[PDB]
Amino acid sequence: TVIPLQTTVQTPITLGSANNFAVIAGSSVTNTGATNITGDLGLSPGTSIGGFPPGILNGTLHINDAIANQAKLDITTAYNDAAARVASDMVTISGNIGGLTLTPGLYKSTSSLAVSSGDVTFDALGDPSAIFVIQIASTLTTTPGRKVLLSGGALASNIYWQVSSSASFGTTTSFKGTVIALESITFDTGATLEGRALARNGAVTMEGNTFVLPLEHHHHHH
Repeated sequence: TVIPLQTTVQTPITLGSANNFAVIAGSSVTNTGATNITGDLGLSPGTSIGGFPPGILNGTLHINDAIANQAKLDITTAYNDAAARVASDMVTISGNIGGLTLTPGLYKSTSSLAVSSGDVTFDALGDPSAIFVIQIASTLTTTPGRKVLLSGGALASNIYWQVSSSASFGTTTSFKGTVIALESITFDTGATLEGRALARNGAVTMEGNTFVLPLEHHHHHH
């Protein structure tokens, strides 16, 4: 599996009022154990968030309020933007991408995308402003202990995963980037995210996780 180097420069995907959220769900949120979120937590139009405590939110909880409701509209916009992007030099990838390095640009998976063996590296080739957009027609999953790694100055603020169904991250996965799923997102015990978990219509399920926003999350150039 050989990944070519794209020339088309992807623009950032505007997240609007979702930018200061670490986690957003649509139908419900369920947590088990000592999860910690540093960032805001949103739910709309659903009402039920379970498991805080023992989960801890270092941030503001927004349920069916002005900010959460706008954030749902804005994640729909972002999802549709991500899904509609096309470029003559975009790259098709699918299945297990463990062991691969992805350079900047646009990627499309017509089936499920996974990190099943080894780690996936995003390599910005010395340009921190680089953007990486991955379109996924099905699910996004990881086995236990998988990692999203950054090289060449790549930034978690600049990586986007558009997921047309649901995502599931195995125990102790260290994931990065903004995950925008149509349906649900699940993190198993001890998994972590530097990024955002933004579920449009389904649920976010957590167990003993650590969530933080991207380093310098309000910037894409550095």
